[PDB]
Amino acid sequence: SHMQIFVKTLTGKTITLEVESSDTIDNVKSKIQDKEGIPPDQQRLIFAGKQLEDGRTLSDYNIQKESTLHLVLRLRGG
Amino acid sequence: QMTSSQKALMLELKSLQEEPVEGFRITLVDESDLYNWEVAIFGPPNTLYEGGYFKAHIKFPIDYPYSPPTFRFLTKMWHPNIYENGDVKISILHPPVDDPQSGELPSERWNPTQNVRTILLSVISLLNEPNTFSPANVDASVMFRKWRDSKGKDKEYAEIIRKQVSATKAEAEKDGVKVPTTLAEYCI
Ligand SMILES: COCC(=O)N[C@@H](Cc1ccc(-c2cc(Cl)cc(Cl)c2)cc1)[C@H](O)[C@@H](O)C(=O)O
Repeated sequence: SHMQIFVKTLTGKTITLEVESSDTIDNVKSKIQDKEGIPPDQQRLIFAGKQLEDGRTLSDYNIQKESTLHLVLRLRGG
Repeated sequence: QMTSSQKALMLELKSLQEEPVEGFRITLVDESDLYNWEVAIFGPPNTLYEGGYFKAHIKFPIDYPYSPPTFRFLTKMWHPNIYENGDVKISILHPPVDDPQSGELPSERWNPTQNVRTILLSVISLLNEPNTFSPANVDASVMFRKWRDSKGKDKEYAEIIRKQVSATKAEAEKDGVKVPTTLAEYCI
């Protein structure tokens, strides 16, 4: 169930993450905080046009090996 | 002979046409005018927008990227975060306020390192995540809240989404576009 996924940042970098398909979005955001310093509640992860919800798993979204996600920060101020 | 803003726009256009954001297709409205882009947007699969074919225009100022563009849906989208005139409500489409008391970060306001790719990804986020505390469209925000609170039993908000998706079918057929309906088709 182990796989690599790619997380593209707004600064033009790619983060390569080692994950499990059963990992929750919470778990992925914790890894991104460890690598980038961004608090998890400010992170937003996008896959195929959808923002991923904290308590769901990668497999819930059919995110498979070598998938690419996009990391943005939550929009503020409305 | 190209101005600085024309050169910046040419670079961004080339990047977004050769390495597109999935579900977004970018073209010039007029072949000779780099300052007005058409953006064709697919509703993503496994959402209520699936099958939709939406269009927006991005209009750029003479001094891009030192000033922000506008991003406006041509046919209107009923959404808490989209103004009724079609403008999307995003902080980055406005210059910084230079107020250390405001608590705003550089990444949240326009600056010359911001770009269209960042705008598009911000629009995806805005479409996913209504801000009901500070809505662009109060009536859509109130309706969205009732839909969310009733667990979909008050169907009005979803009925409007379905109606606005259906209204795009004629435009898709005119453009000869087949809207993706699966993850594999959307990510091509
Ligand atoms: C509002 O509730 C209906 C709805 O479909 N909500 C989606 C959010 C959502 C995802 C994508 C868009 C979206 C994204 C793009 Cl790129 C274009 C368009 Cl037209 C819509 C909008 C909302 C949710 O992910 C929903 O699927 C879910 O799985 O919970």
